[PDB]
Amino acid sequence: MMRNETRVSTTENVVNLSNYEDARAKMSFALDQEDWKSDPSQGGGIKITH
Amino acid sequence: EQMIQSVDRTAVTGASYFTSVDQSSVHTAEVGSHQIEPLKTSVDKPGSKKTQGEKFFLIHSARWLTTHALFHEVAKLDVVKLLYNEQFAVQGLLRYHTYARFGIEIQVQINPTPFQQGGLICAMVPGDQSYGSIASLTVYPHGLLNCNINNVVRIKVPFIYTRGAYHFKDPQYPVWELTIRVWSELNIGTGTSAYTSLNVLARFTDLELHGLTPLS
Amino acid sequence: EQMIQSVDRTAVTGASYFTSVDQSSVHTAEVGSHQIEPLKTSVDKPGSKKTQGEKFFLIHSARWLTTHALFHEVAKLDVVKLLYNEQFAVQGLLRYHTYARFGIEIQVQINPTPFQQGGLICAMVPGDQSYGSIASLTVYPHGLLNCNINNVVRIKVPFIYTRGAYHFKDPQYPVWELTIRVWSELNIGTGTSAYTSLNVLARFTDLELHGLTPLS
Amino acid sequence: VQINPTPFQQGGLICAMVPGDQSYGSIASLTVYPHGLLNCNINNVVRIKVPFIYTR
Amino acid sequence: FTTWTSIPTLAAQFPFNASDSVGQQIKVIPVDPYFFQMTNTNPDQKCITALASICQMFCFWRGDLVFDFQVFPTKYHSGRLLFCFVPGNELIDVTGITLKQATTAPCAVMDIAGVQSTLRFRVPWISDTPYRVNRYTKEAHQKGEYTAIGKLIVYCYNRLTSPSNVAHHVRVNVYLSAINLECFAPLYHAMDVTTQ
Amino acid sequence: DDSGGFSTTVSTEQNVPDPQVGITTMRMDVSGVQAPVGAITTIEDPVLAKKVPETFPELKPGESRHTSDHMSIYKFMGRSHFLCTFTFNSNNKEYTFPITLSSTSNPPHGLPSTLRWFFNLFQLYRGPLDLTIIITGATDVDGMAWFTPVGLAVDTPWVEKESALQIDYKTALGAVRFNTRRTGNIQIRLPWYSYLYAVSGALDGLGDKTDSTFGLVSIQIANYNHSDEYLSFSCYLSVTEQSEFYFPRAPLNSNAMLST
Amino acid sequence: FLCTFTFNSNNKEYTFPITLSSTSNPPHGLPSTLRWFFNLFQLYRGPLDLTIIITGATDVDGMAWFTPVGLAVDTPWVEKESALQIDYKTALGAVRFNTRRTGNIQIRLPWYSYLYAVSGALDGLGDKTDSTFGLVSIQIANYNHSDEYLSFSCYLSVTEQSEFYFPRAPLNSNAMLST
Repeated sequence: MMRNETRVSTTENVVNLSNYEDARAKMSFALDQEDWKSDPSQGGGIKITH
Repeated sequence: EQMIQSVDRTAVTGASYFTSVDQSSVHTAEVGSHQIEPLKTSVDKPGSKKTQGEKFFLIHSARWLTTHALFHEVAKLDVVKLLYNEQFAVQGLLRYHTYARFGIEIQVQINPTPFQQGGLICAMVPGDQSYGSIASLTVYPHGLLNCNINNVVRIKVPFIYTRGAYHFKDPQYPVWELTIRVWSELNIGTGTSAYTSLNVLARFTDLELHGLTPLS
Repeated sequence: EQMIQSVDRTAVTGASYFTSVDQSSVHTAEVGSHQIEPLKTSVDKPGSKKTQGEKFFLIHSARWLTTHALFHEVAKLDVVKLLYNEQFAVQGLLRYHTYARFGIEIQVQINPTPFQQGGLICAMVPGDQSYGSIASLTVYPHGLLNCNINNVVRIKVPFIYTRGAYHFKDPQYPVWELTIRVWSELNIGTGTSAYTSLNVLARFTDLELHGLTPLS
Repeated sequence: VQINPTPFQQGGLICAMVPGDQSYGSIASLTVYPHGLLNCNINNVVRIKVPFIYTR
Repeated sequence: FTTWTSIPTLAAQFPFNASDSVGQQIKVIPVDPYFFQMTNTNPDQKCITALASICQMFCFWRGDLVFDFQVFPTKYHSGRLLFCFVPGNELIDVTGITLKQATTAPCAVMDIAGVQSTLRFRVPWISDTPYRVNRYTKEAHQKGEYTAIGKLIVYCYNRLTSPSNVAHHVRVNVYLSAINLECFAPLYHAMDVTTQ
Repeated sequence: DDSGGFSTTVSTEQNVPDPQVGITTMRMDVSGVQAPVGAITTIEDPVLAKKVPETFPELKPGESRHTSDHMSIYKFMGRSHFLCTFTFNSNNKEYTFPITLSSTSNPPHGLPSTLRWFFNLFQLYRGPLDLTIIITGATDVDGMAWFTPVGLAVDTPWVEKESALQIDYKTALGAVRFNTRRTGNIQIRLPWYSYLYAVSGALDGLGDKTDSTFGLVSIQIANYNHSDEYLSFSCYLSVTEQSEFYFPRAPLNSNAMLST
Repeated sequence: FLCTFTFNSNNKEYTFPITLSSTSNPPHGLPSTLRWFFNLFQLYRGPLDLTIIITGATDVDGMAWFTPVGLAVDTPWVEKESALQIDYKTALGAVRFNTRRTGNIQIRLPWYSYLYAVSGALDGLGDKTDSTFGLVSIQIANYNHSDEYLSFSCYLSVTEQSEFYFPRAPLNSNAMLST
């Protein structure tokens, strides 16, 4: 006898775009959910983050 | 060089509920002291709230006949309202105060000759004689009279009410409501007297008063 | 073999001054208990004899003029008799009791403008305003008023009487007799108001009651 | 604030420091502000010290 | 919110004339935090106390109120007043109470002259219900629900004796504040001037 | 003694609250060899009234099979019951129903079948409740509901009419918002906001119109209508563990138990 | 409660500011409860908490965004056409919703202002500058088919990040207006 109930709150199926935590994806086109490593081989080590 | 002591002017002096704030006062000048009496002129304990407030009072009586049918109501009285009257000694405290919180003691007395038969019921009911069944009055704090066994019952009850205290000069609704029903009919033969008297006694328990008012 | 416990019949049960000697009684059957209130509905201390009996009462006033001559008597009042009245809160205890033993507190209040001049005297006299000299009233417990110094005096006195206790519903003779004489005449100029009011306050101290009576 | 009454008179005043505006606030409740009460019976000098309250 | 309620603001205003007899009733006050009567003409506005603009947003209230009477005399007047508190509700017949009959109720006297000029008067909580309801939203009356714990009376205990070159009346301001206050059950309601 | 009196005859404690666990369980003959002293007694003595009777040789019954017990109030009245139902007819029509514990107000205006029987078994009720409503009928209807304590200004009870209060007075008391297409159910608590101590069931006079009602629920609808479909509501109550009960009372007779 | 408004035709953009002024009488400004509350003190600082409720027709696509003060945006309190491109709208961050699916948005509002803190009661040019701190606008699409009214409502709150400063004399009876 399973017992799991959840009340559906307000603002259902609303897309937020302002921050990153609600803009990120839920599923991927990529196979096997793979990830990419770093490769600073042709940039000469110059990487910009600010 | 001397130091001259003077009169005291500004202090909190007087009784408890009459605060005499004065900018000019004087030291109390009164002679003698409180002497005791070695030859006493009254051998009873002096009066107070304990000997005046809590004392059995005769508030109402009725009379039980042979002609009353089954489940007839002999006496229907308000316990709290009949105590509030000038002819009793408890009027002298309740007239000048406003709110009270209290408990009720009840005593019922009858006197049957042993030629008769029957019984009664005396139940203290709070608030209302509402749609509750007459056949189930024994759930309430009651006492059963019987012409074979006993002639005196007594009931003690705590305070049951929906507010903080009772208001004498403007009651909301009566707190307690005593009731006496004919539990079984009275049967006599020839020449036996066809009646017996009834009496109701009452008093307070744990009387607490608040907020004395000047209005009569 | 068993032992059957039974009902209790003959004992001294009831209130203190109402002794219910019964040949048939029952055990008290009452439910619940006395609960306290964590959210109180009245923040004052409850009523008792201490907060109702001993409290300053306004019993009589007079008014002091410019036209009263020397040694004229402004107010002549009985202290004990004026306290015994329905309009005060002390009636609720003294009406149902018979004998009492007590002490008297007195407070006198006047209000002069500083353009005037004069004085008074307020002496508590026991029993009688007899042939004693008016010029020697300062032997009695008194207090001197003056339009330069002070406007409130107070007097505390013990119990002085020739019997055991006072009898309210049939007094023998008045115990205390307050008196107020013009100690010096009141003088004004032009346009200054020619009068000032007076007030007398009173209360009991150490009230002791004996022997409650049923008669009104 | 300094005033000088003769002792034949009677009355009083109020001196409240108000920031920004004499806006729709009630006149009867000016005692919430840092104020001082003058009176022809008691005193004739009051003083008020206040910090800096501004939006820039 | 107690930053607003624990600060006294002006509520009422009444004079004390020199032509009153001893025992004349000057001013009656129903005891509630909803009471205010001052107003102004320029601009057109009905003034409010700080205590009334907190308790006008709640269904229930409870606690002791603190009346502060401030006199403005000269140094040369004299007289005594008698403040009296009658327990009850906002509607009883209160002007039949004589001056001697007022001493049964809890009372206090005040001397006009001196170096003090303020009487702080703390009213106890005397009621039969734990909370006292707000009714001014409704329109009809009903026995049992009320807005007050009783009323207050201001008597004349001694007359005003004065010289000629001073005035003939002393005005008294009436403040209003609370202590140990509690409210709950919010709503919205705008009050109106109680015209006594 | 507190009163300084005297008593040898005793009227003992009567109607002991919650005397026995109502499941048939154990804590060998129960009755047997010893002669029954409980077979004969006197009922007018409150001392001797609480003695356990026996007359025949018996023994222990055993244990029940179902786990939980069905004789406790918090598990009996945890099941919801019926309160009222009503319909709408036009646009913006506000409706208001009070929760009234009176024994005088006959249904449909008052407590129906089960709740009328339950709330008259005792004297005093205190504590919150638990309200569930069910929307049945048309779709695409916007609604709003709010709660008002007693002794405050609100519309007339049991009368479907226009709204007489502004939007500022409604939303200050706290409200909800729902659409009939999305949810179709609201499961809401009800607070205990009252100045008096506790409401009571059975009273007379002016005490019935004052000390019975403690809550008041009203529902306003919008965007109604398009082509006429009935919009029927229902309202179901319950009880919560915060609530309390006081002073047991004689039950109602057969004629008081009415139904819808 | 804060405000409410309706739509009438296609692509009509609407804009309402959050204004703490005591001068702007309702419906344009603070209604009953919030007008009373934000004039009990001098300075307000911190974020808010905004909830809106869609009532009425279905199958309507909407989009809402936030603009700080002192930047270019459409006229307040006027329902009209859109005058800004799609690049300027989405750069500030926006949402997306359909009236058939959700019917509610519970959104935060940031505190983006160059000045220290806004104030309630001012006069002169200080009222039009130092009162408003936020500005919310809503654009709808796919409206309409056969005419059904699309009514919005807007409800405010307060958050624990926000602050309050300098207690103030309360408003009189005549300032407390209602809708």
